Amino acid sequence: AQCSVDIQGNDQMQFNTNAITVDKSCKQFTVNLSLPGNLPKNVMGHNWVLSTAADMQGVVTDGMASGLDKDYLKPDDSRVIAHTKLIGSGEKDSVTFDVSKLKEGEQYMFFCTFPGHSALMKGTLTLK
Amino acid sequence: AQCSVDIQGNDQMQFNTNAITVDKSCKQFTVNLSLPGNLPKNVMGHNWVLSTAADMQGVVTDGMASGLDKDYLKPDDSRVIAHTKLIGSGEKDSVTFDVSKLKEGEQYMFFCTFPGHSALMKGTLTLK
Ligand SMILES: [Cu+2]
Ligand SMILES: [Cu+2]
Repeated sequence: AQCSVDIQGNDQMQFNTNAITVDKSCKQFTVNLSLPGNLPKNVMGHNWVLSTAADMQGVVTDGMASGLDKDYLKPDDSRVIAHTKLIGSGEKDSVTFDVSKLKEGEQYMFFCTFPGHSALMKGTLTLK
Repeated sequence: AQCSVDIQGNDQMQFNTNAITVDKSCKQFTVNLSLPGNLPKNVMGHNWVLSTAADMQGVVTDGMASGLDKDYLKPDDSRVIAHTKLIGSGEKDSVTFDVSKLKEGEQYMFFCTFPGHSALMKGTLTLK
């Protein structure tokens, strides 16, 4: 779309895209996450989290450690540019962030921090 | 080991072996599963399930559909040759099955049926 993208996370532990291109003229950008599956949040919760590629590993590792009540994200984690909540089946959530937090030339990764899901639920985002 | 194998499943959704060999001379075979990790059963529970390569997908789909209370395995599923319980961090379980249930020149697969894990947590078993 233009300054929005719709993404789904499913019961097979995958996202329906692995690359998001943010257009340089967007003042803000929205990610709409919907979970069309059947499994509950405590076993297959998904969220969409954005960080630079170099920070992804620490966000996932510290996320895993904060637990389900913290939506597997370290509270006030400085490395996280934007994130949705951790949702379960049949739920939807959206996040809008300011594009000026991104800079051209940096590799960004989006991913799910529910334990083990980043193996498959990850993609690139780049401001072009 | 003689007619037995000790196998580990970890918080990164990996088993420590991806190929089990069963000797035809064995009357029985035992699989001893341990989880040395730290994540609980509802978020990273692992089990070890055996079926033919042909029935694995049906066992996985129906398993997913049975729910956490049924250890993500259909009750009395004819296709499951042997399986452990679904266990979490710090636990261990063993299954011993008769080698007469395996036929020479049939491909078998072992896998974890916890939602999302079988595409990564799987390996081959063969009768030699
Ligand atoms: Cu997820
Ligand atoms: Cu598992």
